[PDB]
Amino acid sequence: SLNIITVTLNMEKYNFLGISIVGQSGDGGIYIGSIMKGGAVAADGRIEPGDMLLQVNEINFENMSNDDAVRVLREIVHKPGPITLTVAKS
Ligand SMILES: CS(=O)(=O)Nc1ccc(F)cc1C(=O)O
Repeated sequence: SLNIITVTLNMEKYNFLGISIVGQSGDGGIYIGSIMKGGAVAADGRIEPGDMLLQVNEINFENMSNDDAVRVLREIVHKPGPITLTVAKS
């Protein structure tokens, strides 16, 4: 059942992850609701809608509000450098 992958995106060629996130959390969780064309995530191809977002760049997402998750993602994406996401596959 459990299928967890860690992927690193070098954000050299992209300005945004190109994801929407829904829900919050050992009940519930933060999920990829949608993936947008021209984003780093779509280009990489490994992360899909329905994947649960666990960790971004050693910041844990498992017990975090959706509001705070959006803030953190905006903060991370706006600064230069590779982004490492750990997700649980659907
Ligand atoms: C568009 S952003 O720079 O604010 N980054 C994001 C923030 C929240 C989110 F769910 C996704 C992104 C993104 O880079 O796609």
